[PDB]
Amino acid sequence: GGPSVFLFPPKPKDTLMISRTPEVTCVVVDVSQEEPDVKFNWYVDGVEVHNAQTKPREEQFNSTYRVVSVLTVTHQDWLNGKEYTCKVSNKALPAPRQKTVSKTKGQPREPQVYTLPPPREELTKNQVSLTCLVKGFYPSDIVVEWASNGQPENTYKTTPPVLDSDGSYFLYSKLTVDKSRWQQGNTFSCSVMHEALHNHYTQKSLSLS
Amino acid sequence: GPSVFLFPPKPKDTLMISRTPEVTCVVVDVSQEEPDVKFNWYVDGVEVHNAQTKPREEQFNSTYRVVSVLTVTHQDWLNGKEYTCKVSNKALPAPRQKTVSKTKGQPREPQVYTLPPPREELTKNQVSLTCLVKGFYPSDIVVEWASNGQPENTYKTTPPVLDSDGSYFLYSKLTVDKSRWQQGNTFSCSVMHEALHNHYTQKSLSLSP
Ligand SMILES: *[C@@H]1O[C@H](CO[C@@H]2O[C@@H](C)[C@@H](O)[C@@H](O)[C@@H]2O)[C@@H](O[C@@H]2O[C@H](CO)[C@@H](O[C@@H]3O[C@H](CO[C@H]4O[C@H](CO)[C@@H](O)[C@H](O)[C@@H]4O[C@@H]4O[C@H](CO)[C@@H](O)[C@H](O)[C@H]4NC(C)=O)[C@@H](O)[C@H](O[C@H]4O[C@H](CO)[C@@H](O)[C@H](O)[C@@H]4O[C@@H]4O[C@H](CO)[C@@H](O)[C@H](O)[C@H]4NC(C)=O)[C@@H]3O)[C@H](O)[C@H]2NC(C)=O)[C@H](O)[C@H]1NC(C)=O
Ligand SMILES: *[C@@H]1O[C@H](CO[C@@H]2O[C@@H](C)[C@@H](O)[C@@H](O)[C@@H]2O)[C@@H](O[C@@H]2O[C@H](CO)[C@@H](O[C@@H]3O[C@H](CO[C@H]4O[C@H](CO)[C@@H](O)[C@H](O)[C@@H]4O[C@@H]4O[C@H](CO)[C@@H](O)[C@H](O)[C@H]4NC(C)=O)[C@@H](O)[C@H](O[C@H]4O[C@H](CO)[C@@H](O)[C@H](O)[C@@H]4O[C@@H]4O[C@H](CO)[C@@H](O)[C@H](O)[C@H]4NC(C)=O)[C@@H]3O)[C@H](O)[C@H]2NC(C)=O)[C@H](O)[C@H]1NC(C)=O
Repeated sequence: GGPSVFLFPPKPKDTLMISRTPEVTCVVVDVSQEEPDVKFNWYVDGVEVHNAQTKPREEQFNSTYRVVSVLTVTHQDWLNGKEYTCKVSNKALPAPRQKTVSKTKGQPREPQVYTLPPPREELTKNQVSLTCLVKGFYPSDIVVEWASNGQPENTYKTTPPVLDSDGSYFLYSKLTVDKSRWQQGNTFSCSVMHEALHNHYTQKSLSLS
Repeated sequence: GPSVFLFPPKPKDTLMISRTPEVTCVVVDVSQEEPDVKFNWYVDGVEVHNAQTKPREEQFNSTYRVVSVLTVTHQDWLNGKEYTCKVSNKALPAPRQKTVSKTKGQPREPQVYTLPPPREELTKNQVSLTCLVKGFYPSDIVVEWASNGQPENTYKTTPPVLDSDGSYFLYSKLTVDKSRWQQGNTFSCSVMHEALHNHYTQKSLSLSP
C-alpha cells in the first residue's frame, strides 16, 4: 500500500472570476521513507506541460511523506472541457500512478435567480433577512454574493447546492440587514456567477416597493 | 483490533410520538480468529438488557461487522440521558466502550417564516414556495409541508447551515402549480424541533390578497 494520488480541480471562484488564476492540484500521500523523491509529469489533452510548481516533500504525522504539485490553468481552457493529467513516479512503485480531472460533464443548465423580501411577520424584529433563490442550475459549481448600493457585503450565508427533482441544483443565500436601512429605501443586489450565464454573471435587485 | 461507533436516534424518531427512536452500536474490524462479540448496555450508568443484538455480518474486507440496537423513550432521549455501549471480544486487550447523548447546548426555538413566490417567477406554470427556518439550536430538526391538511410528497430541504450566532438555519422549497397557487389554496410549512411547544409549529400561506 504505497503512494496514493488524488487530483483536485480548481475552485469555482477562480475559474469564473477573470482576475483570478485557477489551479489544478496533485496530492501524493503515504510516500514511505525508503524511497521518498517523487517526479511529476503534467499533461493537457495529451500534451506535456512543464509550468507546474512542485512543492518539496512535506512531512506528516503518520511518519509518511506528502508531496504536492500545482498546475496553473487558463480560465477558458478549464471551461472548454480540457483534461488535466498528473502522472506521478517514485522509486518504490511498479508502474507510475496517474490521474486525470476535467470539468463536470453534462449539458450546462443556466440558473434562474430570484430575490425574496422579508416576510410580513419579520418586520417586528430589528434585523430582517433578504433571500436569494438560485434554482435550475447545472453543474453545481456556483458563486453567489451580495452587494448593497454598488459596494459589497460580507454579512451573508449560502446553503450548499441541493439536488432538485430534475437533475438540476438549487440553493439559497441569506443576507441579514438592519430593518432601518431596508425600509429607508435602499437597494440590495444578489449576484451569481456560473458557467452557463452571459459573461458568467447575472444579478437581481431588491428594494422596498 | 475492532472499532466501535455509537450512533444516536434519528431526529424524526425522537420528535414524533408514533415512531420509536433507537441508539445503534456498530463494531467493525473484528477478526475471524476470535470473532464472537458481546454487548453490555448502560443508560445513565444503569445496565439495561432489552437491546436487539443482530447476528454477526460478513464483510468484503474479509472482516466481520456486528450491530446492536437499543430502543429509547422519546422523553428519555430528550431529557439528556446518556447511552453507553460496552463491547468485549477476546482479541480485545480490554473492552472498548462508546457513549452518546443529546447534543448539549442551550436549546433555542426556531423561527419559521413562509415566503411567497417571487414577482418574476409567476410567468411559469410552476411556482416555488419557500420556508425559512432560522435561529434554532441544536441542528436536529424535521421540516415538512402540507396543503389543505393533506401531506405533500414533493419538497426539498437544505442541510442545516451554521449562522453568525451559533444557531442554525435552513430553507425548504415546495414546488406547486401556478393554477393551484392562484386558486387561493392554503399551504402549510410545519417544523418539529425539541425547543418548541409540543415540538411542533406550523405557519401557513396562500394568496393573501
Ligand atoms: C497519513 O496522513 C495523511 C494526511 O494526514 C491527514 O490530515 C491530518 C489533518 C490528519 O489529522 C488526518 O486527518 C489525515 O491523516 C493521509 O492523507 C489522506 O489520505 C486519504 C486516503 O488515504 C486521502 O483521500 C481522501 O478521500 C476522500 C474521498 O476521496 C476519494 O477517495 C476515497 C478512497 O479512500 C474514496 O472512498 C472516496 O469515495 C473518493 O473516491 C472518489 O470518488 C469519486 C466520485 O465522484 C471518483 O470520481 C474518484 O475517482 C474517487 N477517487 C478514488 C477512489 O481515489 C476525501 O476525504 C479526500 O479529499 C479531501 O479530504 C479532506 C476533506 O477536505 C481534506 O483533508 C483534503 O485536503 C481534501 O480536500 C481538498 O484538498 C485540496 C488540496 O489539498 C484542495 O484544493 C481542495 O479545495 C480541498 N477540498 C475540500 C472540500 O476541502 C481525499 O479524496 C486524503 O485526501 C489525504 N489527506 C491529505 C491531506 O493528504 C493519509 O491517508 C495517512 N495515511 C495513513 C496510512 O494513515
Ligand atoms: C470492512 O468494511 C467496513 C464497512 O464497509 C464500508 O461500507 C462499504 C459500502 C464499503 O464499500 C466501504 O465504503 C466501507 O469500508 C469498514 O468499516 C467501516 O470503517 C470505517 C472506519 O474504520 C467506519 O467509519 C465512519 O466513521 C464516521 C466517523 O468517523 C469517526 O472516526 C474518524 C476517524 O476514524 C474521525 O475522523 C471522525 O471525526 C469520527 O470521529 C468522531 O468524531 C465526532 C465528531 O463530533 C466525535 O464526537 C467522536 O467522539 C469521534 N469518535 C471517533 C472514534 O473518532 C462515522 O460517522 C460514519 O458513520 C455513518 O456514515 C457512513 C457513511 O459515511 C455510513 O456508511 C455508516 O453506515 C454510518 O451510517 C449511519 O448508520 C446509523 C445506523 O446504522 C444511522 O442511524 C445513520 O443515519 C447512518 N448515517 C449515515 C450518514 O450513513 C462511518 O461509520 C465505518 O462506520 C465502518 N463501517 C460501516 C461503514 O459500516 C471497514 O473499514 C472494512 N475493513 C477494512 C479492513 O477496511
